[PDB]
Amino acid sequence: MIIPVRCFTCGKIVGNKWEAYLGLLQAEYTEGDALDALGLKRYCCRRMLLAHVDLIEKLLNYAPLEK
Amino acid sequence: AGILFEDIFDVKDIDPEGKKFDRVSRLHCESESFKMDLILDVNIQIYPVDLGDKFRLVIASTLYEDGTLDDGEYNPTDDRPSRADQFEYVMYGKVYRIEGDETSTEAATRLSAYVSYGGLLMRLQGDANNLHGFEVDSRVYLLMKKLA
Amino acid sequence: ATLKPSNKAFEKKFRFDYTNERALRRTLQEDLVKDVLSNAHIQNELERE
Amino acid sequence: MNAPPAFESFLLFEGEKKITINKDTKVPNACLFTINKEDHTLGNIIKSQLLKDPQVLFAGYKVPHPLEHKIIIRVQTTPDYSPQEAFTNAITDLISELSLLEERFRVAIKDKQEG
Amino acid sequence: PYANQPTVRITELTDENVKFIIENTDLAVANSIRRVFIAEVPIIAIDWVQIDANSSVLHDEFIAHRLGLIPLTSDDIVDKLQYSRDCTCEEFCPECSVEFTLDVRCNEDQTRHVTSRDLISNSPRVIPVTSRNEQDDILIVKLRKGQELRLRAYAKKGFGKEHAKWNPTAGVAFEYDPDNALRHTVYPKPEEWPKSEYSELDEDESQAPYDPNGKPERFYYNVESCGSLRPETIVLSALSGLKKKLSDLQTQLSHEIQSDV
Ligand SMILES: [Zn+2]
Ligand SMILES: [Zn+2]
Repeated sequence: MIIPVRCFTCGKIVGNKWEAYLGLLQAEYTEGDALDALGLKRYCCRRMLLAHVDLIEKLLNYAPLEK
Repeated sequence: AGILFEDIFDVKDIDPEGKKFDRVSRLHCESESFKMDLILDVNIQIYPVDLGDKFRLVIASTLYEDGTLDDGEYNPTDDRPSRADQFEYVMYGKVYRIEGDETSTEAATRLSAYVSYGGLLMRLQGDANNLHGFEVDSRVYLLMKKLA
Repeated sequence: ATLKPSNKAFEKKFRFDYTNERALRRTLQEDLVKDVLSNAHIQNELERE
Repeated sequence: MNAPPAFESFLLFEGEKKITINKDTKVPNACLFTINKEDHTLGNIIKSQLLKDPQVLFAGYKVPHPLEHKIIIRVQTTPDYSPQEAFTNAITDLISELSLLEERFRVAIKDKQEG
Repeated sequence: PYANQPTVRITELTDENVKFIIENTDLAVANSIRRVFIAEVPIIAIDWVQIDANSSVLHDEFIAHRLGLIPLTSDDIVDKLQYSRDCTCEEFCPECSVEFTLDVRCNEDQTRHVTSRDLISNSPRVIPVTSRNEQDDILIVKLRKGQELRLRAYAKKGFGKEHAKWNPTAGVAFEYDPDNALRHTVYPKPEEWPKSEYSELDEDESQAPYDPNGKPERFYYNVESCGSLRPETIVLSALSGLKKKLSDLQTQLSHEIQSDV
């Protein structure tokens, strides 16, 4: 759903990398260059950022229960 | 003082049938003082052996220079005089077969003693007059030393 | 061990040979060898067997 | 539904002897140190440090079961020595190792921070 | 019959990782040190949450778990704080915990990103790593216009053995014998394997020759910190923790010997 906080394998913080990763993709970076620029060297952290599906942005399109 | 065999074995071949294992190699050797063929398995990883080397093999029932049976136990905290210090390669095995050329009526002139050093096998075949102390189910050593 | 072997092998492997003093000497101790060679009752029992 | 609490791995449940010594009768001068709420972190170092002792004839450790959090260390020494004394010297030596390594690491850290 | 005399050589030291080499030590000691780096270095991590209001699309357990994984600065305070289990107080106190609070409401039309910057702590020494003045703030949850999230967390002192959130490392690259001299591994085709960064061999060579008299020495380490503890403080706390574990074990041992003596 939302970007995890730690990498499941090693434990590196990735929760603060999602927005930067998207900003780089919109900045015409390749997924590899972006993951390197963010400092994600292990392929486990690269897996975390490269395989994530941000569904929360679509769950926020539904009106809430309380206004 | 317990020694059951002692002779030099000029190495004549190593793994003639091809290298089957990695840290072990089969040596086909022959002596000069007694003319006894030998097929031995050694750990060439820690004790490398080259074609043409010459070593002294001393098959003994105990390592202690004085006649004294062993307990078959590993006790490295034993400072009594052991004959292993004067050698390089030392093995410990048991005789599991002694073949020969004995017939229904004639005795055995040629023998072939097989020993197993925890898997590393040796076949020492030659004249029976020199392999009289070899008996099956008997713990023995190797005491192999390479010389020039 | 007594099904496939031919008659010749069967006899050479199962008929106790009590006439070969040399073979008896090697396989059996002196007392046994002398008893087997001399006593005829033992030989007859072996043949019956 | 049956998940044991995570603190069970290190915290002793109650009235639990952190360490128990049982004299082994199979061979002389041998003992079994059953340590509770421990794992390979200490079992391995203690085994290694006992193996370094020339008066120790046997030194090994095991974890009887990964779900359980106990460890068994078997120690056999020469008759003039004792397994309890061996275990005590092994721990003292490991402590000295960690003290010295910590001191040298502080020194290295300072030297690197300055230049 | 006694201890060895290990040495240390730091080859790189930064705010993110520390790369060092330990020599004249046993493999068991080096492995235990790595295991302590991973599982037995105490740090401060949220371990108690009280959701007073949560209208977001993520349920309470999800928000709690996500807050738990947020690293908190634990450099010098973790040594002062005690374990909540050992503290003789009521629910909490400044000696055994650090209060946090969060109160966010999306009043605007744009999505509100609840980040670690919204975690207000009562102690200025314990704050989110992203909050220590680069790296962006950890994202806790996104909120829609009209949604609200209000909670009250408490951080505790713990180590990795209790939960992964109390693991201060983001990777401990432990290596030894870069050139396979001890032959602890057996490469079927040594030419097909790459060279370790700590390897000292010509490119024409694949692995060093076998050393029968060799013993594992010169262990290389690369302790990448998550942010809670400085990379060197992780090592110091690990060595001190392992020495304390051995000291307490020695106390129990002596008490057991004198039990029978
Ligand atoms: Zn990772
Ligand atoms: Zn308290």
